[PDB]
Amino acid sequence: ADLEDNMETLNDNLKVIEKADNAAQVKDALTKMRAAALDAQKATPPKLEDKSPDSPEMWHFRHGFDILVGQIDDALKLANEGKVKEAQAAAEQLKCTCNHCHQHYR
Amino acid sequence: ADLEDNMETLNDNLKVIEKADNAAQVKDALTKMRAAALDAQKATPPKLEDKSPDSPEMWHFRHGFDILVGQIDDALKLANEGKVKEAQAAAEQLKCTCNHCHQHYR
Ligand code: HEC
Ligand code: HEC
Ligand SMILES: [Zn+2]
Ligand SMILES: [Zn+2]
Ligand SMILES: [Zn+2]
Ligand SMILES: [Zn+2]
Ligand SMILES: [Zn+2]
Repeated sequence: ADLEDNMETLNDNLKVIEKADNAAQVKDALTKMRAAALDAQKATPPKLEDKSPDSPEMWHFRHGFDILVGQIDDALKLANEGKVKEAQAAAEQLKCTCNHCHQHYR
Repeated sequence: ADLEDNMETLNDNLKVIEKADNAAQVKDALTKMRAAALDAQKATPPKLEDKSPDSPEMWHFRHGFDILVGQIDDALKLANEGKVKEAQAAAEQLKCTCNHCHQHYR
């Protein structure tokens, strides 16, 4: 999967969570988001001209996905506890993480 | 001013912008936010145990304020053009920057 595919996986599954009815649907979507975040963490932002892995902005790019994965894991803990409404609310807190990286690299 | 004061300056002036009527009110509030962001950039997050300036998470902390200042400057460009509704909307885009740093360090 490429960056576009991983982002649409994140995008579609965030919606699945919002519309979900049980913990299993939420857990399934969060698990898919988690893998897509770690896969996208291997890419580079197309508009960053310096793609060097050790550059500060590439550190920051990968770091943003570690933060996102941490928040996904927080939501998964709630989903695995059966707390559906709570997990859905935690998934909503992802969105500023998405929007922050987008503003900063797009 | 300390970190609490700078954050409440950011907090109060974001509200002033939302309720403003002309470019001058928006510009005045954004200018105050800008100075408070650069002042807060000198502090450290109270819950970060490693306060070393050269550590990655202290780099990230200061970097978040540079991003915020950049967005404030984008909003100021619109305010200085007289585009009040546009400037107010740009100020709204700050909020995920605020919430991102809060989630990550509080
Ligand atoms: C959090 C849950 C999300 C969600 C829902 C999305 N992202 Fe990202 N994203 C990043 C970059 C560099 C791009 C540009 C990619 C490119 O130019 O091809 C994107 C793009 C998107 C899209 C748009 C896809 C398109 O049709 O153009 C969407 C829908 C999307 N993302 C969803 C980088 C990042 C991150 C780096 C740290 C993080 C985190 C996210 N995105 C988070 C999310
Ligand atoms: C963007 C416009 C904002 C706004 C409106 C606020 N912040 Fe921050 N903030 C940061 C840290 C580390 C703290 C904890 C401070 C502490 O423990 O004393 C805060 C706290 C706040 C508050 C709460 C004040 C209180 O009564 O406890 C408020 C209202 C607030 N902030 C507003 C760190 C950062 C950032 C670092 C990169 C950025 C950016 C912001 N905050 C952005 C904003
Ligand atoms: Zn797409
Ligand atoms: Zn960066
Ligand atoms: Zn960051
Ligand atoms: Zn306060
Ligand atoms: Zn960090």
